[PDB]
Amino acid sequence: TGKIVQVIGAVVDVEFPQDAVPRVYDALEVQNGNERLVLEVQQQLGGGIVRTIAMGSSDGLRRGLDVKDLEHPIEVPVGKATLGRIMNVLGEPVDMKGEIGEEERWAIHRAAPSYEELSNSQELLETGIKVIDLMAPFAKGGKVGLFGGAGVGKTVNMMELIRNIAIEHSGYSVFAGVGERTREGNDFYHEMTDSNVIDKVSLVYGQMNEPPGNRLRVALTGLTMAEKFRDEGRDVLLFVDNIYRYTLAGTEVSALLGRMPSAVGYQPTLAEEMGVLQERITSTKTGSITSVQAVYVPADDLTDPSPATTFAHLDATVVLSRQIASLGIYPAVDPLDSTSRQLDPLVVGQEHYDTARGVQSILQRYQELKDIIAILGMDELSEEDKLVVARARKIQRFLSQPFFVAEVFTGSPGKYVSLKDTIRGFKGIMEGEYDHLPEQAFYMVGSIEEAVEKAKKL
Amino acid sequence: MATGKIVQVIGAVVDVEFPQDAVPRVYDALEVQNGNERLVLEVQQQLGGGIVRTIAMGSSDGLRRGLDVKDLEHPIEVPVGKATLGRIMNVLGEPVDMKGEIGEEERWAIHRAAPSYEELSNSQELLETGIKVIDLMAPFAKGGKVGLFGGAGVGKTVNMMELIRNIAIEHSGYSVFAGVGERTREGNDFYHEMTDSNVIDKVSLVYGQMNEPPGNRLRVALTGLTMAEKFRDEGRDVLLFVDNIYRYTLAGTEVSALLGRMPSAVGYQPTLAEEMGVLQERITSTKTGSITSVQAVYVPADDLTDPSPATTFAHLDATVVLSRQIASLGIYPAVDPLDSTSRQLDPLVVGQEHYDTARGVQSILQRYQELKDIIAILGMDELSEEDKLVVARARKIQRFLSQPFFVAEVFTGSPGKYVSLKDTIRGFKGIMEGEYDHLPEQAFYMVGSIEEAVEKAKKL
Amino acid sequence: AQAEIEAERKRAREELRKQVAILAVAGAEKIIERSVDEAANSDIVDKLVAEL
Amino acid sequence: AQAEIEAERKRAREELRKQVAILAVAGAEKIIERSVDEAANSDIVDKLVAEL
Amino acid sequence: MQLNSTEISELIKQRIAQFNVVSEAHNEGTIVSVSDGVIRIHGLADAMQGEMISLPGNRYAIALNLERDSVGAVVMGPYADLAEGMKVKATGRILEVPVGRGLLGRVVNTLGAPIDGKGPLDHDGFSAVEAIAPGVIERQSVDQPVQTGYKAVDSMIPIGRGQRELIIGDRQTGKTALAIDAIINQRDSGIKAIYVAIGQKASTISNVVRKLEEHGALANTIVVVATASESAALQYLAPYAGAAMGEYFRDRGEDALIIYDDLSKQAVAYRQISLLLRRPPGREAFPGDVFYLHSRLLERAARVNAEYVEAFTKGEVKGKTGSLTALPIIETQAGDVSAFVPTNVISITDGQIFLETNLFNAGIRPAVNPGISVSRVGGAAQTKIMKKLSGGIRTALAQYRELAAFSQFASDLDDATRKQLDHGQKVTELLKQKQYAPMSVAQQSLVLFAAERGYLADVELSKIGSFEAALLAYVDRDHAPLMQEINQTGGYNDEIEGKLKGILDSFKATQSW
Amino acid sequence: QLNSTEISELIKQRIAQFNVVSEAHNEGTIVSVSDGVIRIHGLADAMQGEMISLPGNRYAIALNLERDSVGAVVMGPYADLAEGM
Amino acid sequence: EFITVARPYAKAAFDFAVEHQSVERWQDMLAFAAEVTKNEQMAELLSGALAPETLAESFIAVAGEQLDENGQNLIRVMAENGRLNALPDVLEQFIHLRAVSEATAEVDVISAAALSEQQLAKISAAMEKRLSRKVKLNAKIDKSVMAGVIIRAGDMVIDGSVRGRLERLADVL
Ligand SMILES: Nc1ncnc2c1ncn2[C@@H]1O[C@H](COP(=O)(O)OP(=O)(O)OP(=O)(O)O)[C@@H](O)[C@H]1O
Ligand SMILES: Nc1ncnc2c1ncn2[C@@H]1O[C@H](COP(=O)(O)OP(=O)(O)OP(=O)(O)O)[C@@H](O)[C@H]1O
Ligand SMILES: Nc1ncnc2c1ncn2[C@@H]1O[C@H](COP(=O)(O)OP(=O)(O)O)[C@@H](O)[C@H]1O
Ligand SMILES: [Mg+2]
Ligand SMILES: [Mg+2]
Ligand SMILES: [Mg+2]
Repeated sequence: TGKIVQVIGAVVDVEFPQDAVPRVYDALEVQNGNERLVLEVQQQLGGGIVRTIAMGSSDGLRRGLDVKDLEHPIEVPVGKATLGRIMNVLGEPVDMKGEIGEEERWAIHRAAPSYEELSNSQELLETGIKVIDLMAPFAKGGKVGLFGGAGVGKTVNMMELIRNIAIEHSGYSVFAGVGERTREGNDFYHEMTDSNVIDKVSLVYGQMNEPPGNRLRVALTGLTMAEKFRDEGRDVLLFVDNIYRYTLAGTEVSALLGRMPSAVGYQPTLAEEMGVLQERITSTKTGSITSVQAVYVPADDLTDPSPATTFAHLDATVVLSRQIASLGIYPAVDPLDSTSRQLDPLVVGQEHYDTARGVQSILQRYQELKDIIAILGMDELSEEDKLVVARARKIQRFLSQPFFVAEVFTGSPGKYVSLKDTIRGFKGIMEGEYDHLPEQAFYMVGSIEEAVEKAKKL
Repeated sequence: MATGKIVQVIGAVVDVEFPQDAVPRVYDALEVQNGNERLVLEVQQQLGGGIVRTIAMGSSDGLRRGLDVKDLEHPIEVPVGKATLGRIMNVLGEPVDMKGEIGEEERWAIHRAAPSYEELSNSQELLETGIKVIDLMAPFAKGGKVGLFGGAGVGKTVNMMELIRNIAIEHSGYSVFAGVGERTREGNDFYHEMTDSNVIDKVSLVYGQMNEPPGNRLRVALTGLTMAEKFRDEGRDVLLFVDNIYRYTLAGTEVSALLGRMPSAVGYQPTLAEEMGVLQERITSTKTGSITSVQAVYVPADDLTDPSPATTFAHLDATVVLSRQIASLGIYPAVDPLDSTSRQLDPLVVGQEHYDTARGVQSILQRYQELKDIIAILGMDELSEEDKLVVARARKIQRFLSQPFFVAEVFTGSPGKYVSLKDTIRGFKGIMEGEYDHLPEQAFYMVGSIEEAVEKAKKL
Repeated sequence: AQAEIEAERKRAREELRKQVAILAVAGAEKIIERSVDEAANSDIVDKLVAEL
Repeated sequence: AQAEIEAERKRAREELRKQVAILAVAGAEKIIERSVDEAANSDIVDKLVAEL
Repeated sequence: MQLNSTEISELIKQRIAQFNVVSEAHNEGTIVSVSDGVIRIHGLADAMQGEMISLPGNRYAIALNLERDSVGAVVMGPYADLAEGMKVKATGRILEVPVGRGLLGRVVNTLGAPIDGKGPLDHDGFSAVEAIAPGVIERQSVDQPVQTGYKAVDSMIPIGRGQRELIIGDRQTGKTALAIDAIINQRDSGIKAIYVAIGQKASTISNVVRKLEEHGALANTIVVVATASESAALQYLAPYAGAAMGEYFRDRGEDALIIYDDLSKQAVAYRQISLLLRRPPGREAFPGDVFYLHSRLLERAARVNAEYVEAFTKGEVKGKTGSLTALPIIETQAGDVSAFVPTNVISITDGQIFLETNLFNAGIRPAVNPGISVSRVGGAAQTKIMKKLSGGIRTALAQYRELAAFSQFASDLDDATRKQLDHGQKVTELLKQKQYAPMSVAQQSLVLFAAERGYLADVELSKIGSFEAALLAYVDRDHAPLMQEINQTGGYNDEIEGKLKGILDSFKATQSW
Repeated sequence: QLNSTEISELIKQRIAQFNVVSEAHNEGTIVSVSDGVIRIHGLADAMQGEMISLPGNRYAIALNLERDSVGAVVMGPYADLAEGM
Repeated sequence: EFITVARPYAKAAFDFAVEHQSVERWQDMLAFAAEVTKNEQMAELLSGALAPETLAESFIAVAGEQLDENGQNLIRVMAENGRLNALPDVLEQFIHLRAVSEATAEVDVISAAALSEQQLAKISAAMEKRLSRKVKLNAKIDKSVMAGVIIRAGDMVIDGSVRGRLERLADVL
């Protein structure tokens, strides 16, 4: 019924008879050589022209091809039939296994839950990781964001969180690969199959080789599976491999969609496109979603619009610094920028709250002294200022930790640290019990006892 | 009869199509019924055939494509002369004080050319303000133009209220106050202040508050000038106060994009220097009469680089720069001596006594600003004992330039002070020499005369 | 109480199931201007029991 | 606790109002379909043209 | 329980008796395009700018570009079901919202539909969302307090009834915390409250409402919501809808306090609308009129003189002056005040409170920077006791920070300087205060009196926190008649100074920190 | 799509007689006035930097020679000039 | 869409046709010009970037039913600005402006069943007093309105359909 009338990059315009024009977000279908290409409707122009984004490669499309109108949106399999499997943005199977035994398919475009449906929760969720649950602890059913530049550690951190949380948690999980590395999709899948945990995990992959329409809508395919498990009444873990790629694939198509550029050349719709995605990732009175998102920060600029908009969306935010990582302190968490809604005396209780604010106060004061030290050297400091520095440097080392997933880099074996041991260690350092140990004693040790054993051999 | 029709409404800008033989002139007024309310439009451009692009002097809300527009064959004309005094008017010269009709005998177009080169005068008679830093560092003259520059929250308004109190009550002549883009709260408080002090019968106020549509703020300053020019042409001496010159330029920026102009510079209209010059060049003192004016100038983010403040600096005669860097220390008036200046500060007016005293104070504060950089990192012991002494006497002079205003008692809680020029000069000489080397720094802060700084030292 | 309104709704269905009878005033007594003969004298109860 | 209960009771009544109105007009439509008349149709036309 | 199941039918059936057989007439258009929440319409020769246009279903659009041969309009809701050739009817209407006393304790969207699930609204009719403010002759000067309950703000940066006070700072610095504590503290002051949430995530608005309900504050408060999922038209209008509710109290002679959380999210929604309508981008890609957006919003917050109230109420209310107080919130990206939206809002308001990250990380919370914060109303907003004590505090504390910089490596301090370098640290320590713990006027005044009249000077600095807690506890058991006197009067006299001196002399002898 | 000096009476002339080149190249009419710039229809013999004489003994400099019109800048007061001069 | 750029050409042509008292002919000429614009071979030629005069004289070639003195000129003016695709819209505005000039209106009537001549009389006679123009009715009765009638003139609409009342009532929910 339709005819193609323009092809501009990822965007295809189709003309229809004016009595038959497709609705917004309808799927269309067209034969492109020896394969079938789906198009998603974005805008209705005048005169029965409709403007659409290709869910696949647009090369080899002619003008004048006949286009078929499917009467419905993009709909994907959902439920237990998706568990243990790798899926396309279109919900096609991408593992070599057979067809998916679907019973139901859901449209990927949905409304967020109503304000009446939302539920509060204050159950602190423990992690293995000294800095994270000290400085920026988080709850069951909350959202966490890992912010960082290129190569700072967003993925290794999320792989410890998967290891620690998603194996002591008992319910189902969803991992959405959004515009990331295909090698790391294959690596993750094999360690799930080797551990026989794969049968609890659904994987949607739209990695960075894929054309923009795949990278944009794969996020929504991932949520639509997680929303089925939540509405079934389960407690679900959602991992999103890089949320920034969703916004960037919007930027790539936005000019071809004919929208004037905004700000640093972003699409004008940036905050709405992000907001409508983000609001669906919520725990509800029927069931819960716990979410971890990696957030790439372009050119390390935390004031760029895309990071800046993401910060209001999330409950705990962990910021990774290139300047720390180049010290070789890992995880490269910045404790003066990382923060959580849960760092509150009522939920954590006072001993945790006081320890976190003490660490924050000492490390802030060390930043205030570093411009003195940089020119004059340390000898010019006061004898109390020297004690702040001598403590702050120990604290920065004790924030470091060996991860079990990092053994292939560091070699030394991974450590899991209790919240009781972390607050006890930092509270002991700030009380000065350990001011006789060297700085190297604290670097890469699991617990404060391990520091004193390292100190015996320096 | 009404002879044109509205053919677009986009924001504040309305396009009207007239017959091809009766097209309105540029700056003509036009009239339309916006439901019950009569609305005025001002013609900016003639374009295409018969179509004219116009700015609404009021809200566009409720306008339709198709409404009949009347062509008034004159620009906006405002009441002028004595009938204006004690009244508040809007940009169109309509009473907004509820007191009834203005009762004018004459009305003048707000658009008129500046005085010709042959008509200007150079009568730089020195004028005393009673403010230490202004009368020393940036002396006024009758008939000159004064600018109070600064970013948000630095004291332009309370400085202008102090200047209005001291000269404008003493002046014995009429005054115009233009509230360009002002806060409606402060315009009320000024009207009651002038009424309760019973000087309102000398002064006429034109108010164009922020909430008003961009057209009003664009033109309200010209209404104030046109009243001041009527009193000047009578041969009177008048004071003109402008609430904020920047807001006229900003209203130009708002409409300029809709008027189809391409952008310039920091997103300003291309015509910025022309629009500034055409307003400022009317505010001058001719051979028939003098206009003395004080203008506040908003400085965006305190960046004196920005094209709007940077352009106005050329049109003034005295320029006072209020700095947040000083204001952060609470030391009001917050006038920066190293940036404030006046055309009148030279020995042929001020005399050598005053000239030497001001150049002395500048040299000391300049030297201290370099010394202050050494101290902060190295400490003060690394100075010569002569540089230590200059750091002392400079840091005193910095505080002695402060003065409490009896328009600021509500903020301070303390009694305001007036100083003569004679006493001001003697005080700064005394800090530059030894007479007060022994007083603390805090003994100067918000004091008044030098003759009472000794008393605060005894109290301190 | 939730368990009371959950019971009371089951009781309320019968008043809703009754009062959907009275639809002639809605349709006919607006739109036909003068009042009407009951041409729907079976279809009225047909609507009632089929729809609720 | 008593504020929470009364509010849910008020919601249940407005819900029940949403239920009947939809199925009532959808029934009243069928009263037209089974009680419309050509003289009544002509009565509608002749009324409105007399007050247009 | 629900015998009304009978009676809702009688309510439903009488609606038919109200409904009306008239054929009306309307002007008509057809949708010619649909994209991103913007529609273009052909026809509508009689459409007006800012009119409500009604769409298939119960959905509406606002007419914004009246070009030749087409209208451009923005959809206030989910747009994706619209299609080309849909028939569109121009009403006569501008946008109006429900308004009244019955809004208190309800959560409503920007259109005013109740979203809390507490059933339908009780209201006192409808009022226009867009409206002109009271002119110069209709106002009265701001000279009454609205109490924050924060030691730093109520002493240093007093807010008066009818002021506009900008709360400004970076992310996660306590911007919202300050404003909801200002709401919480109005619970018994008689000042009604409005909280407008623009572009926040809906679970944050759950959490805030859950804190307002954990105190007595929610029954004093209206909550107006446009969450991050809702269309840009709904967010852009949400501040104006909140102001229209506050103006109902202001025109009656009652006081209202309105918080606009993230005015910068209102500007971002307005930029989305303007670029989708192809209006030329000005600086930083915002439209040029964005100043007129915020300035016409904020000049509605005003105190009106009694004459204006009598005229509005037609003599029902006489002798009472009504006030609306606005507390807008702006987020800066890196302390950079030079951005276009911050520079506009700083120009408009009657002052600002700067909250900043360096103080917050140092543990100075609330993180109020005394130097760059200012109130342009100042002492006229305070009670006389606070006015007397607090005037000295803020400018002294600013100079302490200059002095502390200049001193930082010098071994010898003269005792005026050495005294100054101590007093300022002890005042800096005194102004820290825990969240959700507001202090009454008499409690603030007593603690400030201890600092101004020197009674802190010998107490070691970490004990200053315990000193304050013990002093409030001591005075509440033993001297409550004076606390009642000061809280009710706000008065100050030689006997008040004498009684406070006697209390500090007695506390500091008899008690232990 | 937007109009480019496509105005009704100029079009009606070309309808009546297309070869309007029969009128002298020396002269023209103002068709727009804004901000000190005027657009002139005609002046087929105008040249870059030429002085164009306006009513009131005024001048403009011809700065854009475009395919349909001349853009000129007024060397004086402009606000009384009108289209059809 | 060509609706804005068709306006100037449409007005010029009508005023000229009035001063030459030849309005009927022109409307025929514009109709012919609008059909050659639709021919599939010419639609490629019109889209390619020929020089205006090489395009116009090739356009004039395919019409010999045009008043050359006045009608070739029109084509040459539009070609010099690339406008020839606006001809089908220039036609519709010429027809529209003509009907305003003749003070005459088309009116569309929709109903569940065909009307009587007496009803069509009362409808037309009312609308002429509503509009102060002559009216010419057309009736386009419909499958879906089950009773009543709709009247459309210009874009003003009067509704008495029962369909409209059923929804307009359900709106009171
Ligand atoms: N805890 C850690 N221990 C040892 N090495 C680490 C740790 N965290 C990160 N690194 C090193 O940082 C490098 C990159 O980290 P990672 O791959 O997680 O970054 P990333 O999130 O993929 O960044 P991007 O997505 O921008 O490429 C790896 O070499 C890893 O060894
Ligand atoms: N007076 C205070 N004392 C201690 N902690 C506080 C205080 N005020 C706020 N906080 C804490 O600061 C954190 C952020 O506060 P808030 O959410 O108000 O900041 P915000 O600037 O609104 O953040 P956002 O920019 O995300 O809106 C919260 O954890 C809150 O508990
Ligand atoms: N001379 C002064 N004395 C005391 N306080 C002042 C003085 N100048 C400014 N301030 C303080 O700064 C505030 C703002 O200054 P103001 O002039 O009102 O704003 P602006 O400079 O933007 O017009 C005043 O309300 C007051 O708090
Ligand atoms: Mg990665
Ligand atoms: Mg000011
Ligand atoms: Mg907040």
